[PDB]
Amino acid sequence: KVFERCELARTLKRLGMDGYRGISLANWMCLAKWESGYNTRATNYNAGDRSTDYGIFQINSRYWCNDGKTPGAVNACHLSCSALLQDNIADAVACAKRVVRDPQGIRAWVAWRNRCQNRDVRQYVQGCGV
Repeated sequence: KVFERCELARTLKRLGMDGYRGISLANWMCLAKWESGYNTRATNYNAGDRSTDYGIFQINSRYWCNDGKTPGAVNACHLSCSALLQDNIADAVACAKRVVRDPQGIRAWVAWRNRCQNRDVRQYVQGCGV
């Protein structure tokens, strides 16, 4: 599914993301925008290290979900990577919460540092009633 912006914002709020480990809803929205365009079916293969990024947060198969064909996979979310291509994002959010429980937090995604860190991100939640 491709979420609309305020639909996603209200879904992430209800799933407990606002302020999780100190990260505002507008930062999560900026991360999802630049990672996938709010598309749950996004996948990106990294030819370089043979891993794939899945779903709305583009979570990688070397460390977080298992796809069976990533060498050096760890599966820290204890999830099949196909659970990150569902239209329902509850499992994607459970795993994104696991990623930011490591010391790096949201910086784990370089897209967040390039497009969201030290920028005005208020625009992503404006008008959504969150």
